[PDB]
Amino acid sequence: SGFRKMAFPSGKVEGCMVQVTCGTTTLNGLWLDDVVYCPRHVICTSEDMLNPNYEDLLIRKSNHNFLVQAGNVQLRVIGHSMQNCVLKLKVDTANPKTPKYKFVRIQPGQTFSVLACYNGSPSGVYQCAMRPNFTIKGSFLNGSCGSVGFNIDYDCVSFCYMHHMELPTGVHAGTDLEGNFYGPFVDRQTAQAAGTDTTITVNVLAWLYAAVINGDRWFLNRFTTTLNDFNLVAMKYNYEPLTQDHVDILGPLSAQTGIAVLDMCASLKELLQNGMNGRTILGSALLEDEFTPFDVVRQCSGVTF
Amino acid sequence: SGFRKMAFPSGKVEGCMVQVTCGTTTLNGLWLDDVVYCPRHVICNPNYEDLLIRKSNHNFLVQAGNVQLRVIGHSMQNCVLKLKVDTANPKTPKYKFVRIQPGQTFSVLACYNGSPSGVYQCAMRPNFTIKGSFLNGSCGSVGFNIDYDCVSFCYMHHMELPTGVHAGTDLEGNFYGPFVDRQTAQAAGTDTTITVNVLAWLYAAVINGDRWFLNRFTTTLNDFNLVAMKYNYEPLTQDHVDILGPLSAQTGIAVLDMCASLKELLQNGMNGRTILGSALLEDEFTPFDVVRQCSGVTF
Ligand SMILES: CNC(=O)CN1C[C@@H](C(=O)Nc2cncc3ccccc23)c2cc(Cl)ccc2C1=O
Ligand SMILES: CNC(=O)CN1C[C@@H](C(=O)Nc2cncc3ccccc23)c2cc(Cl)ccc2C1=O
Ligand SMILES: [Cl-]
Ligand SMILES: [Cl-]
Repeated sequence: SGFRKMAFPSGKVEGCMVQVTCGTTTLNGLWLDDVVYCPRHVICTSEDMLNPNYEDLLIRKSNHNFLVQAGNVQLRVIGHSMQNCVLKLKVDTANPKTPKYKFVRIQPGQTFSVLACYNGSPSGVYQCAMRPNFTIKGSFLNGSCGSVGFNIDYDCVSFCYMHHMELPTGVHAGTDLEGNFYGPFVDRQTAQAAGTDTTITVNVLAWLYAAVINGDRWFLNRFTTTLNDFNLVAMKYNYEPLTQDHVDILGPLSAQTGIAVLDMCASLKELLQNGMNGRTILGSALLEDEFTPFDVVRQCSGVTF
Repeated sequence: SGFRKMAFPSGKVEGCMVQVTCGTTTLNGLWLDDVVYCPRHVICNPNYEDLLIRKSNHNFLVQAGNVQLRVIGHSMQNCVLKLKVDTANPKTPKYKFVRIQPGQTFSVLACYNGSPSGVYQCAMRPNFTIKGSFLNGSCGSVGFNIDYDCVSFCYMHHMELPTGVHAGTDLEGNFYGPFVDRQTAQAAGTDTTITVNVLAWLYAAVINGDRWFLNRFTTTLNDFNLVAMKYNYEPLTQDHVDILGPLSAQTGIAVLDMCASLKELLQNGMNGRTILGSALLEDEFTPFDVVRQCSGVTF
């Protein structure tokens, strides 16, 4: 019993965190095999940040300009290349602690663990979701750039995020491990703002099925809804549209609890209308949207209470 | 910016998790040097001296990854079983066994079959239970904090209570709370809110730019404690006020000044507003967690 925002064990990722220094800029890198991956803005000198020409800044650099530190050992840079917004530093030592891994690009609504690091040293781990506006509501301070997001289903680490910047609203933007940003963001200190955020509907529904599995049904009603009527109501509360794919994905949880997806949609419609009236669901007074259908199946029991 | 429930990096602890099997019971163990620590109920009103005397070393199967460790000795310390093994753990970190107080927080590495599956942050409730997330097979999962390079082990999971909350011991086998390690009529006591932690989280909201709950008023410690008793909040002591000094100095808001904001939130609610993305007053972040997350401390 119980339902926590659970992160994956960070050990496999801790053994990959290094410190990357270029002139006066220090940030974090990810050392996998003989390559260190880091945000390309490590070559920028703050003023450069307004309109940097990365190709022009990189051509002026040599291998020995990049200092890479793994614990108390300096790694020797023997090559460098840029791939989109990521700098790839070829080093002379393959990481002996390199886990089995993949680079995966995630979609909005997906969750992942974040290993927040400063000076190549991990300081904390937390659970996150890619928001529909492609930002993440993380906890990052100056020096956290290059911190990574990941999932560890089986013994394979899937790296999905690298931290690059904080927007004016306190939310965070970054890239996949191939250097492609999530969202319409640029690694430029230009006037950039996160788009209006929406609630991840499929995740709120998954969390409602998790509340039912843990023994709570106070929020259910005798009504059902069509998918169209549900979406017309949900859009008024700034909820993401629910698609037929989302309904399909909720099938296993619907079968485990005996509550049809559109019947759970009718409970959600009513929760949006009524609020909770002094009650909580899984210890929360708000509708939680940072647990996917897959996270609920992973954490919750296979036997409902 | 941002404020998350953050756990310590679990790597140093992952390298200590093993699977312990005795008879039909399988649970988790903590392998430090040449000793595996696990709940004594792995041998199961139980008489643990009588059950243990009937066991030999070869009755305990200890698995570290895909390698079997050979048990060469065993002893009991309170509610923990200590299995002497023939191999010292090469991944043994620098560590201490510490007993924590209610209100203190720690990270939990939840495991099943000696394999870590998740990490989360939680607090020792005033009623000595932890509101964790554990399923059958989680017994022997451990709680810890990290101070520089040193892991301080503070909790070992033993059982789930009928309300879904959890009970366990320190690493010396002494239970937190009035619990016993046996399936009997046991219940969690009435819980209270950790006042010093709610105040720390209010200072964290101020540091992050959330100030709507601030007011011009102050209060005495006595008047604040009379209001806290009415709302099932733990009494605030002079020690708690002293501990909040650094956060009070960083924000310019006196502790009793913040207490007058908390009294208003208790007597009037949030009125459709949130604090750090929450509609409830959060009590599982200590003053030290707030200073650590709003500073950038690494391990
Ligand atoms: C809040 N930002 C700033 O004051 C200046 N700034 C520096 C840098 C940046 O965001 N770093 C930071 C990353 N994460 C958390 C941060 C918390 C506080 C301060 C800086 C953080 C940056 C990088 C890129 Cl690729 C684009 C823009 C910027 C930028 O605007
Ligand atoms: C809810 N548990 C039960 O009905 C049976 N039960 C088994 C066992 C126990 O609580 N284990 C579990 C621990 N954590 C999560 C669990 C989720 C589900 C089931 C079992 C879990 C136990 C150990 C000790 Cl030392 C004392 C009593 C018991 C006990 O009563
Ligand atoms: Cl995805
Ligand atoms: Cl049910």
